[PDB]
Amino acid sequence: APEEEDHVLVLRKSNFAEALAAHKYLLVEFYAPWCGHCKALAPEYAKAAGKLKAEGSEIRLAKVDATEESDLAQQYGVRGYPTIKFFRNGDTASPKEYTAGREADDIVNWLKKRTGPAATTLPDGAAAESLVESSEVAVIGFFKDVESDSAKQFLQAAEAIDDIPFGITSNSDVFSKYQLDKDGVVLFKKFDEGRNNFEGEVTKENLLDFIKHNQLPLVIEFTEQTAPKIFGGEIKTHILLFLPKSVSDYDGKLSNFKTAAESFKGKILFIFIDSDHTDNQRILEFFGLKKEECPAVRLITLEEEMTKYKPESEELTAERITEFCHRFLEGKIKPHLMSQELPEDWDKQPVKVLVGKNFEDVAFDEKKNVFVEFYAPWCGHCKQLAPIWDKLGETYKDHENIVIAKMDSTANEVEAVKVHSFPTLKFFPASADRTVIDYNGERTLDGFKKFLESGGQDGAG
Amino acid sequence: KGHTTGLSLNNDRLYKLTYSTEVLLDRGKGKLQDSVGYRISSNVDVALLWRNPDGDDDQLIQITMKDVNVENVNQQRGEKSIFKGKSPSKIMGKENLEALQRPTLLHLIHGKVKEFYSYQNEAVAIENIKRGLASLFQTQLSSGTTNEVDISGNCKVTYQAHQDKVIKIKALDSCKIARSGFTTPNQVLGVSSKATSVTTYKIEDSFVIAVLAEETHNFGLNFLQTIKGKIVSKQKLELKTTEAGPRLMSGKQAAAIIKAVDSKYTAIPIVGQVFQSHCKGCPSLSELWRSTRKYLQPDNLSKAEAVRNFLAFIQHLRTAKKEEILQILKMENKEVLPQLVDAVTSAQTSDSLEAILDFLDFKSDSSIILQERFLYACGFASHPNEELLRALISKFKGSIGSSDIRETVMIITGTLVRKLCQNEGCKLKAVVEAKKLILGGLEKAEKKEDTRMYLLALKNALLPEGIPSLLKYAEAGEGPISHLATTALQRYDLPFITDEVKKTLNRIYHQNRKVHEKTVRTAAAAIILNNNPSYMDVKNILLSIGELPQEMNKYMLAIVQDILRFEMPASKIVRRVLKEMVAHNYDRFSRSGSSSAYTGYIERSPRSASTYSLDILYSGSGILRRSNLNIFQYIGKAGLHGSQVVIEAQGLEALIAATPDEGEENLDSYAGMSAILFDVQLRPVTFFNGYSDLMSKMSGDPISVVKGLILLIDHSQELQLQSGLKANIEVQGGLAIDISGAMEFSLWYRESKTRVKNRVTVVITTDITVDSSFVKAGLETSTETEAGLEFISTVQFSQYPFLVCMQMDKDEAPFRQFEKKYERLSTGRGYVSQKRKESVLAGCEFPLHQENSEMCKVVFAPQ
Ligand SMILES: [Ca+2]
Repeated sequence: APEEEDHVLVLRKSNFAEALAAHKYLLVEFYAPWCGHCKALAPEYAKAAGKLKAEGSEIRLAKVDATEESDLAQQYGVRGYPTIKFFRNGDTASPKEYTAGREADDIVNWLKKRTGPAATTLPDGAAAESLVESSEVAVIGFFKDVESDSAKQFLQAAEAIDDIPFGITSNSDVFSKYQLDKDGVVLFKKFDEGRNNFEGEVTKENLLDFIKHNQLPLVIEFTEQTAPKIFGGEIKTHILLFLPKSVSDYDGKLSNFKTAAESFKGKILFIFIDSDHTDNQRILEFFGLKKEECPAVRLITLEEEMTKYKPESEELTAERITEFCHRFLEGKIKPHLMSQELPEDWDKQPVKVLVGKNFEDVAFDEKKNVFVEFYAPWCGHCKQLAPIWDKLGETYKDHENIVIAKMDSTANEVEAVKVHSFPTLKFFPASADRTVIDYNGERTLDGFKKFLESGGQDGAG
Repeated sequence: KGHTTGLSLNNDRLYKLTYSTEVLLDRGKGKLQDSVGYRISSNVDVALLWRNPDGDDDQLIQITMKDVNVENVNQQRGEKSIFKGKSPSKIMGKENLEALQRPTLLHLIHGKVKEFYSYQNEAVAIENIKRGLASLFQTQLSSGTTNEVDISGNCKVTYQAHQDKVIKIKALDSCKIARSGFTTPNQVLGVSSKATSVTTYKIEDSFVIAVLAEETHNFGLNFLQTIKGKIVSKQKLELKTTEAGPRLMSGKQAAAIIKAVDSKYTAIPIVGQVFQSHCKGCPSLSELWRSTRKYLQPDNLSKAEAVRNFLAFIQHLRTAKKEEILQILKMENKEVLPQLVDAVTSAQTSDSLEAILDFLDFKSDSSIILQERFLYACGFASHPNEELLRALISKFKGSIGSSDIRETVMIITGTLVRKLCQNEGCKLKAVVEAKKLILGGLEKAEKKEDTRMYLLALKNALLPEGIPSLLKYAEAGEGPISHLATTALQRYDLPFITDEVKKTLNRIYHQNRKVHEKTVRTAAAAIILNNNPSYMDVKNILLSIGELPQEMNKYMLAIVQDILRFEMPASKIVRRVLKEMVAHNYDRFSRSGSSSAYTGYIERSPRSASTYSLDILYSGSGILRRSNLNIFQYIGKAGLHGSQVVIEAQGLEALIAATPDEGEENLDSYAGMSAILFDVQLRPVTFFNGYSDLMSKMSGDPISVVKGLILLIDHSQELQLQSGLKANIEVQGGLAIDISGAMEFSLWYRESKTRVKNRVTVVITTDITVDSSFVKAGLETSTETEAGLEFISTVQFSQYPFLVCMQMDKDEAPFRQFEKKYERLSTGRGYVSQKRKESVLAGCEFPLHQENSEMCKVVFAPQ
């Protein structure tokens, strides 16, 4: 009793199992009312549904509002919107995710690929040429024996991967056409090396490892089209080349990027983004970059937290970039936190100047008792404290272990301490553990001295 | 209960005892230092006069104090001693001393008091001392729990019989006696109290030979624990020896023997009785007000003296009568009168209420300002009751000249319903009448301005059976009314925001059925994220980011970032969702737009915490749509919504040559403000409505917005000490608010600066006193601070997106503590000692979101 909004079933929480029972084959679109891609796909979905209504059989097209029927979306592990899942009601234990194109044609062609054979038999060299030319990535299995063990392995890997067309040839003229003596499997693609030859034992498992690895291009341009592909993938480390289309020697610059991409194929996604484009301005702000600071590279990891990393060098030759990614992968690059430039003479005066770069080095020094003013440059309270804090530095300028310092909290990020007002005075004793003592006594030279001399016990516990 | 036994005496024997009682008042650090008080000592004769011939444990004893003296408790008083060179007679008065030394009869059955006998015409204070001493003779030699009447009233009492002692523990909370007093049940604004009463009976060879009783009273202000006090009162009764005593008297009934002993002996109650100080040469209310009024000028409400006078005057009003109050009101001018209305309403007595209700004509348009002050004062009333509710209900049912005031009445009725519901009075008659009136007034949908009134009342009353209506209105898509309903839902506790509630709120956020306003949608999502959101609840909201209109993406992102940054309840579940790259990535989390959300700490301790929260939704134009500032105060689990200040705007796009967002071209230009103060939702205030009214009012000079005195903390105890003395504990917390706004605007210069100055002055007073009528000891303290908080907004609007720099600035504040202890004699100055401390609390700025700090760098750049 669901409605046929343009010949498309409307499935709800209450009526999902009944309709799942009443069709052997069911294609469900999980969507959101506000979703742009779900809007763009909605009429093509209605077309393929309508075309199969007056010509189709048992395959029925359904849709669920995941923002209303959220139990369902969770139950079937929806990722983003839309998600299209194919249910057999012979395997209620896992539907098959649709990964192909979003045209109403691509749909029915994918549905028939469920009923037909995983690969097309290629009788001659012209049929091979055709298939290779049909897609961006194509795979041919050359197997003398079609009934072979090897060949049955390959026909399984070709049911699994649905976004690439597969062919099988047992004709020797085809084999010799692509230069294969023995049996084998070749992946063809319209980018990079163009051809990849499989090596080792012909297992379904070893095939997927080969295809998935070799199907991805070296470099991907960031666009509204590539974005969901990027964030849909499995690589959670990205390096971004901010490359303005107007820059001098665009091709040369991207060239070096493409080179470095090779050394890290399975490990780091190499992305370039047009720093000049209006759409990308928001992304530049996220990496704290200005149009004028490009070209530049930034590496980011995408987990519970997103963590950004900056190269030590500003040069963008293939070498420097590889050197960057290598040192990152080892553990030798530190997360990029906002920091000012450490002044040449940061320690010339009684009060030490700390920035984000050198904060942990000075403050969490085990042998030093460090007292830090965290301030904002425009604050009148901070301005009023400055002469007193100066006199405090002056008092301790020759001390054996006490260090008086200051940091502009608005211009430098520190992970270890949170600043809830300006100014904040925090004491970091000479200790093995990273103890921090908040100072809430009088803002007077006298109050400060009493606290410092008591080792942080008379002014704060 | 006729199986226990207490004291037994021998026939023809006179018992010779010593008796001592002393009281100490202390600042209550835990260790008693240099305190004030006094000791009353005497000899005591006890003789058995009669015993029931039926052989039952039924006796009549005679108790006499002799050689009564009054002395210092403090050993260092020296030449400052109030007792120097004065006889017991000169200290207490000839007639008092005689009264104290006249005998007393106690009729005991099974060791418990059956009747107490004394001379009728004696001072109350003195009869109390006698009752105090007599009460010690009531006891039990075996263990158990029971109900007893004595000086302390009718109390539940527990006896622990040991080898050489019996312990009498009195449950002071259970005592039935008529004593004035009150204390707010709100943990954050309240005062904690402990009362112990322990009497020990020392046993030798099965007989009592001594009685030691100690009573303690401890108070502490919850909010600030340096504000505390202690009362210690002790009693000692020791048997010295026995002598040959009067012969037993004969008779079948105790009553006949008493008439024969002396016919002036009358049965009087053993329970201690209230007595009034009886002021000698003290000025009247009008005389006091003549001095007080000098400090309560509208010009200087910010000075600590103003608040001091306000609080002091409230104490006087609490003893005055309707007529003298009404008189003062009637003769006062227009400028000071609002302050006096504050004071009179704060008094919260039958007489003060009737005086102000009489003074104020709700049909008048000349007393609008005072009508308001009256009604707000009721909102903040520290200890409201059914009588105050009844007065308000009837004012509403009566005739009211201004509809703004009619709204105000209904709004305050809301708070009173809330307060009386939290104080075990949810089923009181006037509460059920006001509930029907709100819930009912919200079903019968009348004019649009009437629905708003009821919603605001329900925003205060927070009745759970009102939730279905709130959901109806939140979903109605009725703009202003829909937001209101949403924000009201937002005030309810977590157990009321159920799945059905969240189901509705999801449809509002996601627009599954129809389009809703941005302000409504954001508020709905805030309630969801704040109330045990499911995985999918969070997931769907995260997935929406990047697919909504311009500023709404920025705002929702800011909401979520703030949940992570501040570890709010839903933190953990959000972090679960953030595991997935599809939801959490530099594309979805890269937003342009100005909207923000930031939570910080004002103060944090192991015990208490104070938070500030700023979240701002902008229009596509870059003009403010809705800002919320929230300040909460916490003590343990207990919370208090100290402040909320919401600013709304629409259709202001013409004030620059900007254009309204898609849809907003038919929206009339408007700016308003809605506020909560100390849990009370106030009546929202329109700054201007329509273009002609806007172009009509208008600049950069200060402008009063809210001005007023509030009695926030209010604790009162009247105590019957077991010794017979009278004790009073009083803790008052008053404050003066003085908010003022200024704006500079230049279209040609594309600049704007807004300054809102909140001037807050707090004074917290304590007063402890023990009175015996001939002597009085007191300990009083005053703590005061003159605080200041400023919010500044600097806008450079030449190019969208505009530069906005916001600042929250707390001024350096003076902090002053006062203490006065005294011992006094009913005439004379007595002993007085005063101390004064004066420190300075340092100022600061509070950071907002990092993007704000970035924009402040630019605004205040060196050139
Ligand atoms: Ca250290």
